[PDB]
Amino acid sequence: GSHHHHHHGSSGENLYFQSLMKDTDSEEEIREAFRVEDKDGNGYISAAELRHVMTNLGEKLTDEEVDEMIREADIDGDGQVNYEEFVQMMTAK
Ligand SMILES: [Ca+2]
Ligand SMILES: [Ca+2]
Repeated sequence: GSHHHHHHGSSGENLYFQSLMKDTDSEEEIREAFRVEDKDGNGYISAAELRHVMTNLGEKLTDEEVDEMIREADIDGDGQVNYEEFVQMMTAK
């Protein structure tokens, strides 16, 4: 009803990816979230931790999707998200 149209369609829907990098409550919440996601205090967000955020939102992606998602989302293609990159990834545009 309110949300549907799950068809791939011919539309690029590229702007969809930008939506993820957008939509934020408060800069403070993002900073705190990093700590919560950094349970190992490694100072880095891994797929496991990255999924925690997606799962919390109710979004469920496959194992292959996460790998490709992170790689495509990772600007430095380092396979890992850094603090400086994390903040920007959320504060992007
Ligand atoms: Ca961590
Ligand atoms: Ca990175």
